[PDB]
Amino acid sequence: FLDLIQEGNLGLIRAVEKFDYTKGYKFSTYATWWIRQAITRAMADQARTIRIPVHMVEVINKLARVQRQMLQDLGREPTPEELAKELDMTPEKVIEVQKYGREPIS
DNA sequence: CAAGGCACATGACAACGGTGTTCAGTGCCGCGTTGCCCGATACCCCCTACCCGTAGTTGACTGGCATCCGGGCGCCGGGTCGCC
Repeated sequence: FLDLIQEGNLGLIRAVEKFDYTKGYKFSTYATWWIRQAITRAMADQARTIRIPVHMVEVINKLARVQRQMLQDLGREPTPEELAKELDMTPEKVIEVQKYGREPIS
């Protein structure tokens, strides 16, 4: 949590370096975008021991959330081809990404 | 009866007979050391579907997350507070 706070501070100094009053709004609408950017980058870059690249990271999170949506809607484990279709990828890429998203066990 | 004269054979005389030798040359016909001619395989070339790093996303959206117990003992040791 506290490292996330520091990374948000980093995004804040970045955003205020790139803010001007020309925008006809408050700070809270401009800075928050860059804070979100910095936190997302940190969570994608230094979260996993076996580091994944950013593109694969968003692949993992998209797969996880859409799979959770499938479970919520259908209430059953969807067929691999079904998940492949909602993702539009192939089943081979599906098993690949599923294996790439594990965590080390101590 | 003795001396001098002619036959046949005889001491050597070389040169053929015939065979097995000295060099020597060159092969004859068995064993070896390196010429082919290829054929494959390692090393250059171009680009391209994808991997990986970076840049933005304008209503606003301003303090988490705690912990929480049935040891239990026992001592050391020092710190803090009390005494005065």
